[PDB]
Amino acid sequence: IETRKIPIPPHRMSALKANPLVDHCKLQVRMNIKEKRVELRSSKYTVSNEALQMGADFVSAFAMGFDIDDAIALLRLDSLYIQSFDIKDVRQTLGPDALSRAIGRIAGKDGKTKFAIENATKTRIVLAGSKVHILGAFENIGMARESIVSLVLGAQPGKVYNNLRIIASRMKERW
RNA sequence: AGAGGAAGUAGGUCUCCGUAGGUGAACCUGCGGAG
Repeated sequence: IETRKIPIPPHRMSALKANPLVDHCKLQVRMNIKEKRVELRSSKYTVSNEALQMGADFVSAFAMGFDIDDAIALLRLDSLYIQSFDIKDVRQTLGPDALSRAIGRIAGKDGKTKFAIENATKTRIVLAGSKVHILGAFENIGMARESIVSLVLGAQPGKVYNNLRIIASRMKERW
């Protein structure tokens, strides 16, 4: 018997108030957004540490901000990973004009560039200021990470998109 | 002004918060902020 309790920030309170994991993978659940905690208890129906860690990874993904569609995709696919990249990681300058300028470069107007990168390398990323969150198979996450760090190092977005497209094709290929 | 003669050139997304207005619980818009 094992338990795991995860915190949520108060961003996602309503969507966590929206409703099932006990039916998904037989792991009993308690929640309280006043203490900001989610408790996952292992009853007798529970079998695997893999399933318990999977429920933990799912609830942490929904806390860190993905929607329920890609969240249950993370629940069902065992070959799907998440990664958290802070924007203060490896950095070209000591100037604190980083934040607005670089995340404007990454997003683009009406999310066009984030959307094009997502549809290109098949990942799903979310963006909240400092922290960016990438979701996908780990090699595609590597592709999106290299694209984003090139964007924050300051290459032109058209050039980055072109190079990303040809690398996306050559990795999609088998032989 | 005249018919001939001769010549040459051809780049802030998402969430949340505080606002002000809108049709009010909610919801939308705009702005200011934190992730």
